[PDB]
Amino acid sequence: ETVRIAVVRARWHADIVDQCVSAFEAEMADIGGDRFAVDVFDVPGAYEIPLHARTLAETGRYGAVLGTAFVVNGGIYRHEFVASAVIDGMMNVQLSTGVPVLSAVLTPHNYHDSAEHHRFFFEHFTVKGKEAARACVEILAAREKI
Amino acid sequence: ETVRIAVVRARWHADIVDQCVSAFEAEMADIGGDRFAVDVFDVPGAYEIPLHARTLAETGRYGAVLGTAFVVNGGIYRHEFVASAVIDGMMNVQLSTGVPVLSAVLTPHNYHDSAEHHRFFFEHFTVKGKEAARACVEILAAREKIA
Amino acid sequence: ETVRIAVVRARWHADIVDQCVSAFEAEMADIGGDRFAVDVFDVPGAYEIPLHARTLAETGRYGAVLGTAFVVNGGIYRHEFVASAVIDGMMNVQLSTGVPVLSAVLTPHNYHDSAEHHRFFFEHFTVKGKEAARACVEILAAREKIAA
Amino acid sequence: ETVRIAVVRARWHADIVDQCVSAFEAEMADIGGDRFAVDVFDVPGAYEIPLHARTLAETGRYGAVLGTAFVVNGGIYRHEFVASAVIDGMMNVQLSTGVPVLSAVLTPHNYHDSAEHHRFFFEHFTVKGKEAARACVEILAAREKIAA
Amino acid sequence: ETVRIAVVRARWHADIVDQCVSAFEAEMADIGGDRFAVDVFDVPGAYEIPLHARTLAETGRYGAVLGTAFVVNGGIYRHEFVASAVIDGMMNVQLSTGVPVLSAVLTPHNYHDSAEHHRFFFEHFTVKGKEAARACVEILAAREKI
Amino acid sequence: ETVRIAVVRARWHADIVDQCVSAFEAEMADIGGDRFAVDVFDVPGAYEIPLHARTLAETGRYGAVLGTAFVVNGGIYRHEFVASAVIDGMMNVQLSTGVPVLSAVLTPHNYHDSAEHHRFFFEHFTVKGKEAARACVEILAAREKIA
Amino acid sequence: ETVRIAVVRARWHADIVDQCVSAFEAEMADIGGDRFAVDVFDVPGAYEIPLHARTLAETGRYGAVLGTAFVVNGGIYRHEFVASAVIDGMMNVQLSTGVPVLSAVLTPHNYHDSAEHHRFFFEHFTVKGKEAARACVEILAAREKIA
Amino acid sequence: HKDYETVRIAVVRARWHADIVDQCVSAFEAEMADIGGDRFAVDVFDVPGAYEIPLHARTLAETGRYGAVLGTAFVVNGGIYRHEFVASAVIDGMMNVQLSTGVPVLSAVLTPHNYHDSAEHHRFFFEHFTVKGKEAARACVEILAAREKI
Amino acid sequence: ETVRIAVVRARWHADIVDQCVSAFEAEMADIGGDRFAVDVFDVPGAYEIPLHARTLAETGRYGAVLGTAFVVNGGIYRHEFVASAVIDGMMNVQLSTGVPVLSAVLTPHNYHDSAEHHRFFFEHFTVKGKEAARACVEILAAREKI
Amino acid sequence: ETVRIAVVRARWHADIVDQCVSAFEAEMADIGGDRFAVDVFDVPGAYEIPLHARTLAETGRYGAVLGTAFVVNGGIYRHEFVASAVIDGMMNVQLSTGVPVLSAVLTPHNYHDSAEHHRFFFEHFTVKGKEAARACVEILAAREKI
Ligand SMILES: O=c1[nH]c(NC[C@H](O)[C@H](O)[C@H](O)CO)c([N+](=O)[O-])c(=O)[nH]1
Ligand SMILES: O=c1[nH]c(NC[C@H](O)[C@H](O)[C@H](O)CO)c([N+](=O)[O-])c(=O)[nH]1
Ligand SMILES: O=c1[nH]c(NC[C@H](O)[C@H](O)[C@H](O)CO)c([N+](=O)[O-])c(=O)[nH]1
Ligand SMILES: O=c1[nH]c(NC[C@H](O)[C@H](O)[C@H](O)CO)c([N+](=O)[O-])c(=O)[nH]1
Ligand SMILES: O=c1[nH]c(NC[C@H](O)[C@H](O)[C@H](O)CO)c([N+](=O)[O-])c(=O)[nH]1
Ligand SMILES: O=c1[nH]c(NC[C@H](O)[C@H](O)[C@H](O)CO)c([N+](=O)[O-])c(=O)[nH]1
Ligand SMILES: O=c1[nH]c(NC[C@H](O)[C@H](O)[C@H](O)CO)c([N+](=O)[O-])c(=O)[nH]1
Ligand SMILES: O=c1[nH]c(NC[C@H](O)[C@H](O)[C@H](O)CO)c([N+](=O)[O-])c(=O)[nH]1
Ligand SMILES: O=c1[nH]c(NC[C@H](O)[C@H](O)[C@H](O)CO)c([N+](=O)[O-])c(=O)[nH]1
Ligand SMILES: O=c1[nH]c(NC[C@H](O)[C@H](O)[C@H](O)CO)c([N+](=O)[O-])c(=O)[nH]1
Repeated sequence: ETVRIAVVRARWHADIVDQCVSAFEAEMADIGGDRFAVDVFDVPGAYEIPLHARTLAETGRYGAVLGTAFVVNGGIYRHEFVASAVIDGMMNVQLSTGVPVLSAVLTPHNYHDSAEHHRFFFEHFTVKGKEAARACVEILAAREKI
Repeated sequence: ETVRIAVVRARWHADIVDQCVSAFEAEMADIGGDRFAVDVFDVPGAYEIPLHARTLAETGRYGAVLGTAFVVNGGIYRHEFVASAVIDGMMNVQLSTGVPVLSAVLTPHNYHDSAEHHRFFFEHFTVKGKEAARACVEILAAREKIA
Repeated sequence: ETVRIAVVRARWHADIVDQCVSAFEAEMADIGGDRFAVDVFDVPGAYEIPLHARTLAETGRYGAVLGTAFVVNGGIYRHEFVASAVIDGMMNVQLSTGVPVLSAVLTPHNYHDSAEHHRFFFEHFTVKGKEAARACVEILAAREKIAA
Repeated sequence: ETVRIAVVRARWHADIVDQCVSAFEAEMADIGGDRFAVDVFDVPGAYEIPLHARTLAETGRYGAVLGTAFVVNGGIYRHEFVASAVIDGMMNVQLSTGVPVLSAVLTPHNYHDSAEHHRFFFEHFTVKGKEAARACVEILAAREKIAA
Repeated sequence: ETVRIAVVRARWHADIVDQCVSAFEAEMADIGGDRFAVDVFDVPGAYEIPLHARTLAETGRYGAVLGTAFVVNGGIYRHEFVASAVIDGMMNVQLSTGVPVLSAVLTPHNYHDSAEHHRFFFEHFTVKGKEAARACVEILAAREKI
Repeated sequence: ETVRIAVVRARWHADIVDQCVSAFEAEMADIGGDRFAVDVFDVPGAYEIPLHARTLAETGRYGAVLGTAFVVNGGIYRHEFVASAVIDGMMNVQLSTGVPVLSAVLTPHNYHDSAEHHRFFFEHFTVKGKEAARACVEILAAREKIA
Repeated sequence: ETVRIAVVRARWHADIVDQCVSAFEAEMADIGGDRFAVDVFDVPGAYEIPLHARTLAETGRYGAVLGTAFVVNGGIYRHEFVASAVIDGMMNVQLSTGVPVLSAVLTPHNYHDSAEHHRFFFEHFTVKGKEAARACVEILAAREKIA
Repeated sequence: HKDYETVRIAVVRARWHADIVDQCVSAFEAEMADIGGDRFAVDVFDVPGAYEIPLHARTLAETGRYGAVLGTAFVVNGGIYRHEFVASAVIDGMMNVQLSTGVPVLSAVLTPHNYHDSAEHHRFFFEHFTVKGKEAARACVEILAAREKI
Repeated sequence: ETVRIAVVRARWHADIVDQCVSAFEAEMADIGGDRFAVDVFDVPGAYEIPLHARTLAETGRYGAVLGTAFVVNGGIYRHEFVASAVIDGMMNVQLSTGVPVLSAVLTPHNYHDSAEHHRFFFEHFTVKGKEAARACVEILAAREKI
Repeated sequence: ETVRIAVVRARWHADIVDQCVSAFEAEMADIGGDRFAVDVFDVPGAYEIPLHARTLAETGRYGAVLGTAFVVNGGIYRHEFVASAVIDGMMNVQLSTGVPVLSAVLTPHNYHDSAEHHRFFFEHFTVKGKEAARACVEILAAREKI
C-alpha cells in the first residue's frame, strides 16, 4: 500500500527550511517502491502550520504529517508565544485526529541571520530533515506493532 | 471569488495598532485582485480578541480573521499571561471553527512609551500589517490547494 | 431591558481588589448605569475564579463576567503557575460559554506588601477598575454590532 | 446533610505534605463541625493528582476535591513542566466535572533538603492547610448563593 | 488476573532511557510478582509518546502506560517547547482515556554529553525506573479504593 | 561648629533626583540644625559622580559627600555597567580619600516614562533623600567614636 | 595579651542583624573567654561598612574585623550593586591593610518582611553569628601558624 | 591664567560598526562647536575595538594636552560570543583611568538590548547615535564647567 | 631545587574539598616528586582564601599558591557575591605579589545537599585536583621559559 | 627595529585556541611581514593569562600581548567568574604596564563538545585570529599618532 505523508512548511526563512524539506523528501522518496509519497504544502508562517495539518489530516489521505519551520528571535518581537502555540498545536491536532504529526519546527538559542549563523542552520536543517524522515518511517512502523 | 476578512483590532495603543490595520487593508487591496472585502471590529484589549474572533468565525460570513494588538510589558504588571492566553486562544479558535485566524498580536522585547519606541513601532507596524496581508492571501489560497 | 454583569472577586489582598470593584461599579454606573446592573460574588482566591465564572455564566442571567484578583509573588512559593491557570481558565470559560469574561486578574513585577507598595496598588486598582468598566461596556456594545 | 471533601495528597515529601493535610482536617472540623467530612486518598506524586481528582469528583460523592503536593526543584531535573501540567490539570478537571478543586500543590522558590529548609516548610504547610479549609468552606458557601 | 503495563520509550539518548526501562521491568516484576506483565514500545522521540500512549491506551489491554525519554538542551535548539507539550500531552491523554499515564520524561538542568553527565544520568535513570515502578503499582492500587 | 556636606547630583531625571536632594537638605536641617551645611553641585549624569566626588573630598572641605542619580533601563541600552561602575566608583573614592561617600544612586527594577512610573519615583525619592540624610549624620557621628 | 575583634554592624533590619551580633559575641566568649574581646560599632547601612572596617583596621588595635548586615531586594530598587560593592570592598580593605575581614553581610534570595520571613532570618542569623565566631578564631590561629 | 585659552577634547572612537559610531562622532563635534565654539577643539583618534579605548584614553589623558576624553563604541551581542565581559571591562576601565589620571573620561560606549544587524536595527541606531553624540557634547562642556566651580 | 606549593583550602564542605586536595597531592607527586612539595593550610571558608594566599605568597617560600573551595548556592543566600570576590581576589593577589595563584574555587550550577549531588562532587573533585596539579606544574615551567 | 608581539594562549580546547593563534600569525606576517615578530607562550588555563601577560609585558621586549582562550560553560560549574576576572585582568594589566593587551579570550553562548559545536568554533576562531591581527597592527600604529 502507498502511504501518503504531508509536509507543511512555513515560508519564513524558506532558504533554511527548504534544506530540511528536501532532505526529508529524499529519505522518504529515495526508499522508493511507491512505499511512501510526499506532498508538500506551503504555509506563510509557523503559526499557520497546526490548522493546515489538521485539515490535511482530516482528509484521511495521509498516514502522517510533518510540520516544519524555523521560528527565531529577530531582536524586536518575542517569538516564544508563537513557538509555544505551534508545538502545542501540532500535539493537539495529532491527539485529535489520531494522525501522527512530526515536528521539524525549530527555535534556536541564537540567530542573527549573520553570514555564519545562516550558513550553520542552513546545513543543520538537512540533518534534521533526515532525522525527521527516519523518525516518520519508525513511528508508522511502530504502530503496526500495536 | 469574493472573500470576506474580518479584522479584530484592540484599542490599546490604537495609534500603533491602526498602522498595521491600514497597512493590512492596503496590501490586501494590491495583492488581492479585488477579491477581498474587509470589515474591521473594535475590541477593548487583546484579551478580547479570541472570543470576538470566534463569534465572527461562527457567522460563517468570513474566510479568515486577523487579530491584531500590541501587548507590551508596561513595567507594572506582567504581560506574558495575557499574551500567551491570547495567542493560545486564537490557535484554539481556528482549530475548533476551522476558520484561519492570523496573528498580528505583537509583544516586543522593549517598549517604554518614549518618543523613540512609540515612533519606531508606529512605523514598523506598517511592515507587519503588510506581512499579515500576504499571510492572509497565502494561507487562504494554500487551502484551495487541499482537495 | 437590563443587562447584568457578574464580578468574581478574590478575597486575597481584598483591600486592593475592592478598589478595583468599587471603581468598576462607579464607572459602570457613570458611563452606562441605567442600562446595566452589577452583582458581586466572593471567592477565596484567584484559583477559584474560572469555575465560579463558568457557573455564573451558565445561568444565562449575565451578559458578561469580570474576573478580578491580585496574584503576587510572596517570596516563598511561586505564583506563575496559578496566575497562568486563572488567565487561561477565564479564556477557557468564555470560549465554551460564549459569555464574555473580562480580566482584572493582575500580577505585579514586584509586590512586597510594604506601605509604599501597598499604597501604590491600592490606588492603581481603582484605575484598572475604571478601565474594566469601559472595556465591559465596549465589548458588549461591540458584540451588538456583529450580524450574528 | 453532611458534605464530603476529597483530599488527594501526594506521597513525595510526605512528611511535609501531611502537615497541610493534618491542618486542613483540623480547621475543617474547627469551622464546620458535622457539616463536613474528610476522606484522604494517597497518590504517588503530584502528577497523579489530576486524574485521581477527576475520578473522585465523578463519583458524585464529593462536594469538592483538595489537591495537595510539594513540587520542589531537586536540583537535577526541571520541575516546571510537572508543576504546570498539574495546576492546569486540576483546573481542567474542575471545569469539566463542575466540582471545585482547590490547590494546595505548592512549589517553593527554594528547597535544598537542608534541615532548615525542611523545618520551615514542615511548619508553613500547616498555615496553608488552615487556609485551604477556609477556602474550601467558603467556595462551597459561595456557590450556594448562585441561583443556578 | 493479570494487569498489563505499557511502556513508551523514546529512542533519543536510548542508551540512557533504557536503564530506566530495564530498572522498571526489574522493579515491577519484583514488587508485583506474577500480578503484572510489561510491554515495551519504541518511539523515535519524546514528541511521539503522547499519541502512542493514547493509541495503546485505547486498546483496553493496559491498566497504565509509562512514557520515558530524556529531553535535553543540546546547545543548538530550545527544548522546552517539546518538553512542555509531552508532559501536557500525557496529562491530556490520561484525562481523556481514563488510563493512568505515569511520567518518566525527564529534563535535566544541564546535559552536555560529557563523560560526567552521561554517566550520572545513565546511572540515575535506574533510580527513576524503580520509582516509576512503585508509582505504577501504587496508583493502580489507590484507584481500586474508589 | 558647622560641618560641610557636598552633594553631587546627576541631571538625568533631574526632576526626580531633586526631590531626593531637597529632602536630603530638609532632613539634614531637621535633625542636624545649623550643625550641617549643604553645598550642591551639578554633574551631567551618574557616570561623572565618582570623580567629582573625589575631587570634592580632596579639598578636605567636606565632612562627607553624597552622590545621587537615577540610573535606569530606558529600554534601548543596557544600564548595568554604568550603574555598577558608579557604585563601585564611589566605594573606590571613599576608601582611598578616607572621606565617607553616601549613595543615593538608585536603579529601579522598572521605570518606563509613563505617568505612573514618573509619579511613583518622583514621590519616593524624597524618602531616599531622608534616609541618606540620616545615614550621613549617623556615619559621621560614629566615625567620631573611633578613637 | 587580649585580642580584640571589631564588629561593624549595619542598622537596616537591625532586628535580624543584632541576632548575628549577639550569637557572635556568645560563641566568641564560649570558645575563647579572656583571650578575645569584642567591640561593636554602629553604621547606617551596609555601604558604610567597608570604610569603617578600614578605619578601624588601620588603628592596629584589632586582630580582625566582622562586618555584618542584611541586604535585601525590597522590590523597588536593585540591591545587587550595593551588595557587590560591599562584599568586594571588604576584600579590598583586608588585602590593602592585612587585617582579616570576615563577612556576615548576607543577601537572601527572598525577603518580604512578612511575618514568616522575618522569623526565618531572625533565627538563622543566630546560626550565622556562631559560624562567624568560629571562622574568626580559626583564621587568626591559621595565620598564627605562618612564618 | 584667565580664560582666553582653548580646551582640547580627545575622542577615542572604536571601529567596529564604524558606520553607527561615526554618527555619534560628527554630532558630537557639531554640538561641541555649536555651544563651545573656539573655546574647545576636538581631536579624533581611531581604535580597533571598544576594548582598546581605556588604554588609549589613558595615554592621551596623561600627555596633559586634553581637558577631557570621550570614549565611544558600539558593543553588541552578535549571537555567538558573550559581549558582557568586554563591555563591563571597557566601562570599568575608563572609570579606572579617569580616577587614576584625574582627567574626565566621558562614556559613549553603548550596548543595546537587541542588535541583529538588520535594516531597521541598523537604521534605528544609525539615527539614534546622533542623539547620543549631542548628549555627549553637552555633558562634556557641562562637566568641565562644573569642575571650574569647585 | 625543590619548589614549594601552598594550598589554601576552605573547611566548608571540607569533605568534598579535601578530595581535590588529596588528588592534587598525589598527581603532584605522580608528576613532580622530589621537584615540588605541598603544604596545606586550612581556612574557614572561601572568602578567607585571598588574604591567606597573599600572606603566604609574601613569605617568599612558595613558587605557587593553590586556592580551593566549594562555593555553592545554599537555597537561602546568594553566593555569587562571595564567589566573584574570591576569584577576583586571587587574581588581584597574583598580579601584585607576582606569585601565581591557581583556582580550585568551584561553583556548581546546582548543588542541593542530597546523596546524589554530594556523591557527584565528592567524586568529580579529584578530577579537578589532578587538573590543578598539571596546571601548577605547567605554569611554573612556562614561566621559566620567559 | 622589529616589533615583537607576545601571544599567551591557554591549553584548554587547545585544538580550537590554536586556530586563532595560527590564523593570527599568518595574518600578522601577511599585513606587514618582517616588521613584526610573534612569540607564542603556553599557559594551562585562561585564568593564568593575566599574570603571564604582565610578566611578559614588564620586560619591555614586546610592543603588545595577545591573550587567547576558549572559556565555556561545561554544564557543571559556572564559568562567569573566571571569564570576568580574566577579561578585567588583562585590562588591569595593560593599564598598569602601559603595554597594549588585546583580547581573544572568547566565551560562547553554547558549546557542548559535539561534532557540530567543535566544528563551528574551530573554523570561526580563524576569523577571530585575523581580526586580532588587524587590531594589533592598527592599535600600535594608532599609538604612534600621539
Ligand atoms: O515560521 C515562522 N513564522 C513567523 N511569523 C509568525 C506566524 O508564523 C504567522 O506567519 C502570522 O503571525 C499570523 O498568521 C516567525 N516570527 O514571527 O518570528 C518565525 O520565526 N517563523
Ligand atoms: O491589547 C492590549 N490590551 C491590554 N489590556 C489587557 C486585556 O486586553 C483587556 O483589555 C482587560 O484586561 C480585561 O478583559 C494590555 N495591557 O494591559 O498591557 C496591552 O498591552 N495590549
Ligand atoms: O509530588 C511530587 N512528585 C514528583 N514526581 C513527579 C510525578 O508526580 C510522579 O510521581 C511520576 O513522575 C510518574 O508519573 C517530584 N519530583 O520528581 O521532583 C516532586 O518534587 N513532588
Ligand atoms: O488571589 C490570590 N490567591 C492566592 N492563592 C491561590 C488560589 O487562589 C487559592 O486561594 C488556593 O490555592 C486553593 O484553591 C495567592 N497566593 O497564593 O499567593 C495570591 O497572591 N492571590
Ligand atoms: O526524546 C527526545 N527527543 C527529541 N526530539 C524531538 C521529538 O521527540 C521528535 O523526535 C521529532 O521532533 C519530530 O517529531 C529531543 N531534542 O530534540 O532535543 C530530546 O532531547 N529528547
Ligand atoms: O545618571 C544617569 N545617567 C545616564 N547617562 C550615563 C552617564 O551618566 C553620563 O551622562 C554620559 O554617559 C558620559 O559621561 C543614564 N542613561 O543613559 O540612561 C541614566 O539613567 N542615569
Ligand atoms: O543594610 C542595608 N542597607 C541598604 N541601604 C544601602 C546603603 O547601605 C546605605 O545605607 C545608603 O545607601 C547611603 O550610604 C539596603 N537597601 O537599600 O536595600 C539594604 O537592604 N540593607
Ligand atoms: O567595539 C567593539 N569591539 C568588539 N571587539 C572586542 C574588542 O573591542 C577588540 O577589538 C579585540 O577583542 C582585541 O582586543 C565587539 N565585539 O566583539 O562584539 C563590539 O561589538 N564592539
Ligand atoms: O567556602 C565556602 N564558604 C562559605 N561561607 C562564606 C565565607 O567563605 C566565610 O567562611 C565567612 O563568611 C566569614 O567571612 C559558603 N556559603 O556560605 O555558602 C560556601 O559555599 N563555601
Ligand atoms: O581556558 C579555560 N580554562 C578553564 N579552566 C579554568 C582555569 O583556566 C585554570 O585551568 C585552573 O582553574 C587553575 O587556575 C575552563 N573551564 O574550566 O571550563 C575553560 O573553558 N577555559
